[PDB]
Amino acid sequence: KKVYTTPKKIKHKHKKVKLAVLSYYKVDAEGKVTKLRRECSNPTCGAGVFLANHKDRLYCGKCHSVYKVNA
Amino acid sequence: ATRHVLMRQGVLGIKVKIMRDPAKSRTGPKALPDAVTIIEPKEEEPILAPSVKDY
RNA sequence: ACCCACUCGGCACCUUACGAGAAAUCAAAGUCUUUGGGUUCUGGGGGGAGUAUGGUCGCAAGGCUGAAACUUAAAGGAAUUGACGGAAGGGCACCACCAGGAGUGGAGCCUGCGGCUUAAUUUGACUCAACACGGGGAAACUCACCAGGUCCAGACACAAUAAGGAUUGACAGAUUGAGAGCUCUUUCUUGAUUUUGUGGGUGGUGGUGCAUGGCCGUUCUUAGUUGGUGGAGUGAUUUGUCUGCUUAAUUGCGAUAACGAACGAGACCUUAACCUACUAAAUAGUGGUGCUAGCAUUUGCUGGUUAUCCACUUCUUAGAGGGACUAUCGGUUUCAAGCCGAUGGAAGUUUGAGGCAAUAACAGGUCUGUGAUGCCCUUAGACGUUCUGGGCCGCACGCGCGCUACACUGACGGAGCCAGCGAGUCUAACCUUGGCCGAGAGGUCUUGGUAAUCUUGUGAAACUCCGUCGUGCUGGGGAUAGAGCAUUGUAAUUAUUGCUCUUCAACGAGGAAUUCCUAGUAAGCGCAAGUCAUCAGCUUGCGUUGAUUACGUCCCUGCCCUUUGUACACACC
Ligand SMILES: [Mg+2]
Ligand SMILES: [Mg+2]
Ligand SMILES: [Mg+2]
Ligand SMILES: [Mg+2]
Ligand SMILES: [Mg+2]
Ligand SMILES: [Mg+2]
Ligand SMILES: [Mg+2]
Ligand SMILES: [Mg+2]
Ligand SMILES: [Mg+2]
Ligand SMILES: [Mg+2]
Ligand SMILES: [Mg+2]
Ligand SMILES: [Mg+2]
Ligand SMILES: [Mg+2]
Ligand SMILES: [Mg+2]
Ligand SMILES: [Mg+2]
Ligand SMILES: [Mg+2]
Ligand SMILES: [Mg+2]
Ligand SMILES: [Mg+2]
Ligand SMILES: [Mg+2]
Ligand SMILES: [Mg+2]
Ligand SMILES: [Mg+2]
Ligand SMILES: [Mg+2]
Ligand SMILES: [Mg+2]
Ligand SMILES: [Mg+2]
Ligand SMILES: [Mg+2]
Ligand SMILES: [Mg+2]
Ligand SMILES: [Mg+2]
Ligand SMILES: [Mg+2]
Ligand SMILES: [Mg+2]
Ligand SMILES: [Mg+2]
Ligand SMILES: [Mg+2]
Ligand SMILES: [Mg+2]
Ligand SMILES: [Zn+2]
Repeated sequence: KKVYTTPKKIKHKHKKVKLAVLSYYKVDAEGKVTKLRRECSNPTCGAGVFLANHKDRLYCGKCHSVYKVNA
Repeated sequence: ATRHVLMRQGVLGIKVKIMRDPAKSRTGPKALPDAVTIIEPKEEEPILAPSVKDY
């Protein structure tokens, strides 16, 4: 029977990007290490999970959407 | 009992109808309502004019 | 002239079958593979074709004689069984009339189908045998339709992206109907579970019911089908299976080259009628006995009574049985099957009502009941699934089932107040008494019941009874509509449903047509169940009130059977 109508606008899904994620720890010569971008305070999160920094925003991604804590 | 059997073209209906011997019925009526048996009499030797046994 | 007998020669006819024959049939078509009396003529698959050509006859039309090329697997004879007939001849039936009943068709509204309209008004079905059918009473759901938004729930294999990350999610904002991270802004998260690809799956109320299973409707309120041995025929086949008579019936009687059997019918089964007999019951009751209230007071009448005990089974309930066989008798008829009336009887229309139901036919219906299914379609911008909302209800009309009405055998107000078949609550929120608040709808506090135990005696409704109206579209009728209160549910506008008041249409008995129906039936009346969150003008059952008229028929209609005919047999589509 009948077929095929479009306004156009066919979409596409999440980008995910790539880069190379972890360069953020600053290692001084001989030999120690500092941690950029402080980690998260929830008990389900293991102190290796950080807080993304946008604006007004430092927010935890291991707990899915959970507990932006702004500093 | 009836069965769908599945072949490349399609399905064939299977219907089997089995009649088990009424006489053998065991736990239930052992013949048809149609079934009318007659019991066969005996031959008789007539007369033997009156005589009486005594015990 | 008539009769009787004989005999030749004739027009015929009957019965036969020693014989013949493919058969129908033939006293010749017999005397034929056991092949010979005499002789004339014709034919050698169908068609092309009685055509072309030549000869000849005719005034002409035409007559006579008369090829071939080519083409083709059959054409054809008799008979057989089916199927069909716009052939007869018998039948059968309230899905047919007769006689009558109550209607429908006219009106209002309710619903279904059509048409129209629409972004959508999803769709199946079209005489009986489609149109209150798809259990189809859709507010979301259902949903298949339309406008839009996510999702993969793409098994598995191979290949590649790739532990320097293959892939997943996301807070706030943009955005969106949406507090959908759909997608984007931004930057964390996530870890071999996926992603991209080919192959391959899967899902679908997408198609095909004209590819099929299953189921179902109709023929069929039908009575039809088959085989043993024996009779007939070379044979397919036939007779049995049939003039008549009789049944609801291929049910029988009977007639008889048939005799004796099988399925279907009947039997059977369920339910409804009868058990002062059998076995029993505080989940059924009756009696007696206590306890007790009112009235009469002479004992009595009528009730209440957690078991207070005695005793029982008529009511009731369901185990076990008995009863009907159209029995008795009188009519009638092949004095056969049967039919008919009275008597008896719980019951005598197959006792009433169903259940079950032979072979065979349909391109009947159903891929929208299915995780029944073949093929085709689609399969990620999905026809899959879901979320949002509308729509199946859309209204110049046509058609069908119905609901309510035109009233006085009636409406209304009091009042008397009578059933059966039913159904009901555990992972609950059902059947609900009772009491309280409310005009009503209804709310709320309790109560029993998984039920012969509580709701229930479902105190149903027609109806009976005393009145208010008084024949006036009237106080008959309740369409339409307005305003207000409640109830189901996330959600009620296009008003789910109910109440209250106001509004007071059509309809003054309905044209041509046309349906259902013969006794506790028809028709009037309500109830319970199905469906259900809410919603019955519908269905499936049930009881309550309860007739008029048949006891026939073949005229319309329909269908069954023989006879017949046939060039059909894919069977008059
Ligand atoms: Mg002759
Ligand atoms: Mg000739
Ligand atoms: Mg030839
Ligand atoms: Mg000739
Ligand atoms: Mg010829
Ligand atoms: Mg000629
Ligand atoms: Mg010539
Ligand atoms: Mg001459
Ligand atoms: Mg001449
Ligand atoms: Mg009439
Ligand atoms: Mg109907
Ligand atoms: Mg219905
Ligand atoms: Mg819907
Ligand atoms: Mg779908
Ligand atoms: Mg069919
Ligand atoms: Mg068809
Ligand atoms: Mg024989
Ligand atoms: Mg025979
Ligand atoms: Mg026969
Ligand atoms: Mg039988
Ligand atoms: Mg019967
Ligand atoms: Mg929807
Ligand atoms: Mg509809
Ligand atoms: Mg009752
Ligand atoms: Mg009761
Ligand atoms: Mg009124
Ligand atoms: Mg009629
Ligand atoms: Mg209910
Ligand atoms: Mg209910
Ligand atoms: Mg509704
Ligand atoms: Mg033929
Ligand atoms: Mg024709
Ligand atoms: Zn956290």
